[PDB]
Amino acid sequence: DPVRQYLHEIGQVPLLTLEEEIDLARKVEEGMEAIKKLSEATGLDQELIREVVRAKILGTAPDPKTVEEVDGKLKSLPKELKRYLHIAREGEAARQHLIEANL
Amino acid sequence: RVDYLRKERAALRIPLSAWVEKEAYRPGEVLAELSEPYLFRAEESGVVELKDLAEGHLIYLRQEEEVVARYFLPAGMTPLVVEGEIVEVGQPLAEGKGLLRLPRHMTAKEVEAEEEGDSVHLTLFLEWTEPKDYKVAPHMNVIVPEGAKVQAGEKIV
DNA sequence: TATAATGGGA
Repeated sequence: DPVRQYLHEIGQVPLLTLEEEIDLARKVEEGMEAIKKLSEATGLDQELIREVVRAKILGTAPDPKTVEEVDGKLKSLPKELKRYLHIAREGEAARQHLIEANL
Repeated sequence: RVDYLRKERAALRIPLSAWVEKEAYRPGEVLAELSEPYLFRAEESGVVELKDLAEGHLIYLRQEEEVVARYFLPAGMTPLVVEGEIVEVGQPLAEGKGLLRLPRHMTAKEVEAEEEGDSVHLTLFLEWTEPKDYKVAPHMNVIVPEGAKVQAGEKIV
């Protein structure tokens, strides 16, 4: 019975309060806007930063080259512009939890 | 909860006989030991704004939007007016009864001195920590952490 | 493209 398996799995993730629902939706929109301001600072495409942030969050494993060299360039940025890196990371974490809590 | 650091220059008038003479003032010490009650009078006109402090008071006499005189009511000087009253020149605002002191959470520095007969006109620089609580709704997110030293004009929430 | 809706069914 795979249906009882999946219902139990989405059962472990508790529902989210209206405060958490506003906070997660906030960090999502903040992260998405943090990505666009990185496409202005660094100069590369939105979807590129989008996937490099998704990688470094949801899983460890070109993997050694293109992914790490883009993240390395992002890590070698001023403090005032590395804020938007951290904001994008937690914003992508917020998207994950927003999805999981509403399955 | 935000504990502000508030500072203000305020005027005061007491008899010379009671004034314990100093230049820099600490919280709690005696500023004057009055032999008999004294009526601390307004020297200007306007509407009074009565801000109650920890164990002191501050009278704000204002005409239009500007301020005509900042008034300091030390401990042991009970106000004779109510928040939102009309006063004119010569009307008493507080009665100095007993010996008057500085409030326990307030510091007075840069005191002036103007003696006219038995009366002395003081304008001192006060500093005290005034807490103020703030309510935040779910549609609001806090920006500063616990214990964050903050400055004026900055967004807290 | 927006009321809110949050663990199946034989």
